[PDB]
Amino acid sequence: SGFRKMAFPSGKVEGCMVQVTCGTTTLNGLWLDDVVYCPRHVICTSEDMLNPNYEDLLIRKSNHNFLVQAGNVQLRVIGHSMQNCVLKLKVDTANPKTPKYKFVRIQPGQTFSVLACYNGSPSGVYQCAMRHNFTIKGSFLNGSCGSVGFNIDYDCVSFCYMHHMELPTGVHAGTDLEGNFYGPFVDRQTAQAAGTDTTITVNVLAWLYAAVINGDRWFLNRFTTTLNDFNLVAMKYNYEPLTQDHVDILGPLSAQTGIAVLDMCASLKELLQNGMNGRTILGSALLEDEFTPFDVVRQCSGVT
Amino acid sequence: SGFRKMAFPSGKVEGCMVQVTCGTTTLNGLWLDDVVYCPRHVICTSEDMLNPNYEDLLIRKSNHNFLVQAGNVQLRVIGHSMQNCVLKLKVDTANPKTPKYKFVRIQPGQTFSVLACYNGSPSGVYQCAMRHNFTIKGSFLNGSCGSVGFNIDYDCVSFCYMHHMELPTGVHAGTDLEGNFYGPFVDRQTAQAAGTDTTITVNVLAWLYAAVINGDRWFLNRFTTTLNDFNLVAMKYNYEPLTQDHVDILGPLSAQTGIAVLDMCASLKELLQNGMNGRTILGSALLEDEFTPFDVVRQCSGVTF
Ligand SMILES: *[C@@](O)(C(=O)NCc1nccs1)C1(NC(=O)[C@@H](COC)NC(=O)[C@H](NC(=O)C2CCC(F)(F)CC2)C2CCCCC2)CCC1
Ligand SMILES: *[C@@](O)(C(=O)NCc1nccs1)C1(NC(=O)[C@@H](COC)NC(=O)[C@H](NC(=O)C2CCC(F)(F)CC2)C2CCCCC2)CCC1
Repeated sequence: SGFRKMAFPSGKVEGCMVQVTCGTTTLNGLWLDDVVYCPRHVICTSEDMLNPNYEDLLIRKSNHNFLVQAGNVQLRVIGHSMQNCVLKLKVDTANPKTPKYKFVRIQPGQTFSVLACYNGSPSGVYQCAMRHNFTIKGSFLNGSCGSVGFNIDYDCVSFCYMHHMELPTGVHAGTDLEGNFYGPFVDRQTAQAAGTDTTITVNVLAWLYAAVINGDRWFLNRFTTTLNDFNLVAMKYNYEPLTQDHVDILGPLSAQTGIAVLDMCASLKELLQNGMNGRTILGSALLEDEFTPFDVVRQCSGVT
Repeated sequence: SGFRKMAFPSGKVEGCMVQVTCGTTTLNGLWLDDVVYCPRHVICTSEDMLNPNYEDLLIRKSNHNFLVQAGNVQLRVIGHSMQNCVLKLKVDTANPKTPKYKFVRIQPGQTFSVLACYNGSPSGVYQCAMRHNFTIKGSFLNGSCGSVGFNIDYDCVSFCYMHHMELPTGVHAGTDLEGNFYGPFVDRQTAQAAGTDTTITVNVLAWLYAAVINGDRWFLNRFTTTLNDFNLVAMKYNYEPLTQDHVDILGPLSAQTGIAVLDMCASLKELLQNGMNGRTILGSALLEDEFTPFDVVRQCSGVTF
């Protein structure tokens, strides 16, 4: 038993991290088969990033201008192309450590592991959720752009995030691996700020099921509610509206515990209205919203 | 910026995890060069574990009784011996991806990354602190025994924990890699329970420094205190007594922020006596005590491996 925020083992992604350097700009890249994927702003000086025209800046670059290092070993770039906000550097050597992989665009509320990297080398690994304002609450310093977020399922690594930047509130923004930015953000030093954010209701409910499975059950009230009545309360606390699709993805947890989703909703409604009364749930004094239903299922069942 | 509970990259340890199966008992082992290290109770049936005679149970076993699998490749056992609660299985093939490593015994308050594993396959990675009652608060299911905890210290993987068991309050117990159990615990189904625990004061202070480094300032005050006056308050809240050694290891964080340790102690005193003002610190509504001072330094400076 026990419930912890748990990252995927990072070794499969570690084997793909490289350093990419253009003049005075160094960042991280992702080496899969014979392509290195990295943020396109590697071709910018810091002054270029104030107002870049990427098409023009990339005309000005040759393959030689890209120094790609896998460890201390140089990989020769033999082509370069841009896809939205990502650069794809073709190299002369296919990564022998390439895992089976997919590129996926994730949805608000979904979680993933971040392997935070500097100069192509890993610092550490942690879980993040895509927030509804399309930011994540990570831990990133200068030089971390190009670090990736991912999920692993049995053999397959699904890459879903590539880090780009930090907004002035200290939260983090980036793209999928096709180079499209989550949210209304751009890869330029120009004013942009995170929108308002909601609490991820379906995740809070998943975490309450995690608590029940691990024997933390004081908040269960054995009452029930309707979806409509729950959402009227939840809206007052800036919670995301709960839909029947959310009810369905909680299905495996409702199945395992025998507690109806709407019963858990009644317990959550009372926690919102009354607070926790100096008690904790799974060691927390706030209602945690960065565990998905699948995170709970798979941690509680020991997958892979 | 940002501050997260951050595990070490796990790939160096992943390449060392194997499955060890003896009859009806399967768990995880650690394959370094030509030796696999695993909990000795792999040689026990669940019935044996009620009252095991480990020296007798070991001598009854042959090399053939151990099936060791590294992914899909079987590793033939060519010798076996026992050190405390750890079994060492000599194998015919050396692990070609053995990291530079050390077996270290950690002290209460120190943290490590746990690579949770089942059937020799890693499931996830997360940080744990060794509590003062010598348990850890992890996430472990049946089959997780033999999962290891570790730190990376420059160029060296320092293995410090091998998981054994869960106590009835849901906390977790295990050994170092020499097979000695942290705490007064034994590898047998006999009655044992976690003792009283304290909050790890030096880690709370480190985390408050992490918060200042990341731009929090609301809990800072103009006051300072002494070690003895702080400990009078800490005692009332079941905090570990702050020692001068603790003050010393907080030196680098005090240096970076310019805030003296006993100034930060006066902030912590006010937080304990008056609460957290309905506010969160680094996303927590409680005072977090599972970040060491070096955990703060390594995360805030971007140390890589
Ligand atoms: C890289 O982008 C990087 O490390 N990004 C991720 C970071 N996470 C936390 C801090 S940085 C590189 N950039 C930098 O290290 C950094 C300093 O470069 C000398 N520059 C930036 O991060 C820029 N960011 C911004 O200007 C912010 C300002 C506030 C905002 F809201 F407007 C958003 C942008 C660049 C980020 C990428 C787009 C252009 C500006 C490491 C070399 C690149
Ligand atoms: C292995 O020990 C293991 O997985 N241990 C770690 C666990 N963490 C959370 C749950 S288990 C193996 N054992 C089991 O999976 C498990 C079921 O085996 C059929 N057996 C045990 O965990 C035993 N534990 C106990 O009897 C408890 C009871 C309460 C306590 F406080 F007394 C402590 C021991 C064994 C643990 C190791 C020592 C002997 C008993 C996977 C096959 C081995």
